[PDB]
Amino acid sequence: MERIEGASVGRCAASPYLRPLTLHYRQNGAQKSWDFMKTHDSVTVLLFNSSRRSLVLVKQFRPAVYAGEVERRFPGSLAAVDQDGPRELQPALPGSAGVTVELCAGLVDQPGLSLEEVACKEAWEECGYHLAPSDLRRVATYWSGVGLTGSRQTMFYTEVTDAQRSGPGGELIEVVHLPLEGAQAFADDPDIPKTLGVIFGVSWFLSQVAPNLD
Amino acid sequence: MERIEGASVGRCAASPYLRPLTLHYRQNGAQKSWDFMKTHDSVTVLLFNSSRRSLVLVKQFRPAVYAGEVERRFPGSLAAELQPALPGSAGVTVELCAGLVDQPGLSLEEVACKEAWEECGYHLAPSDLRRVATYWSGVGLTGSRQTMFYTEVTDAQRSGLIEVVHLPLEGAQAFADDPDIPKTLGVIFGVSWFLSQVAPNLD
Ligand SMILES: CN1CCC(n2nc(-c3ccc4cc[nH]c4c3)c3c(N)ncnc32)CC1
Repeated sequence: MERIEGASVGRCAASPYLRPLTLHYRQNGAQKSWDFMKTHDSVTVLLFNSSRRSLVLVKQFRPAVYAGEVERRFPGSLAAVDQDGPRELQPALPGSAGVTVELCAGLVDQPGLSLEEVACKEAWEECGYHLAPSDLRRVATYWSGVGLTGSRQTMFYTEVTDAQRSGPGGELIEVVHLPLEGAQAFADDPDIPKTLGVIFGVSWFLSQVAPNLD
Repeated sequence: MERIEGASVGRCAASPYLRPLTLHYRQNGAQKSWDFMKTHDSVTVLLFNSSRRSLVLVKQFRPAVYAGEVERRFPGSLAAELQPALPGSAGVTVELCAGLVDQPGLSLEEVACKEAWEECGYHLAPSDLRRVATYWSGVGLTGSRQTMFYTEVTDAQRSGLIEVVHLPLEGAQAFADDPDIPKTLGVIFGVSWFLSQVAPNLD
């Protein structure tokens, strides 16, 4: 997975996910405008494999994050693309720089689907776990962009057994069974690039669900 | 504050907060590309006014959120000017005290005590602040880091259009949970974390 070659940044003109806009409005009398983007809602899922006493997460490379780490470590690298085409990434960091630990997640695009379905979908696709929309329990709903994106995200949790997990042996995204003993320590450790989701999830599970179990 | 007129959605060409890009790369052999934006890092602060036994938050209108709520409630509205008519109260969010990490150099703490002064009217010293967590916010389209800090306050540091919200602790939990209030995961985590971590070891 963690093998990325020939990173090059190019200027984006059209994109389905992008679609930036400007909102003009008179606040408290004063006429203003704001720059933001039509971006997609999303759903996240926490799995607890009761049979293994582990939590289920997705470690994967994120390009956004990778390019983010390159900008910190070599500023200006993300100078505006003004060329015949893409700029090559001059100091190119290891693939392991864009690699994040996250909750199982996905966009809310498919027209109609109850969030739960979009959840059980990602839970199948990403983790290889069969889920039923009745199994899922709403944890929280909140906004992610606020600044540049008015996107909602909804979070769900459900318990699983090895009976719902089945995968063959013939790998874009890693699956991460986090054993519960180490869960807390793991969340805290700043060496691991994670989302607040991840941190909240573990934090929440341990406080809310963990005590009322075997 | 919550008074917004003449909402219209408009095509953006240039922006100080935009600069989207496409990253071309060969992963595991396979050539791919991703759409994302050069965006700034950020810092957030949780204040606990010990004197009032309240937590300190910022309620403000966010245009992004407002337009987001209009799209949920009337899809396609964001087809490629348009007048929603939805109330100003639809873009109004409760958030942690927050700011960009733009000013070149500043130790995060300073950017924190800055926003804490500017937004909440609370005097803060970088020594007061306690790192809570660091994590990524965009992941999808951004890949920006955010750092979160917490510190306790007394009415003695508070003396200084965004609202300030003293959330009393009794109601804090219920408040976080309630989906009627547009909030960030920050907000949710903050309350969640404070109650579990700090609240028990106090009077
Ligand atoms: C099976 N295919 C699905 C679409 C692919 N994809 N997915 C995203 C993406 C993923 C998550 C989020 C969250 C907010 N915006 C997002 C965008 C994305 C992007 N920004 N550009 C190009 N291709 C992208 C990945 C592989």
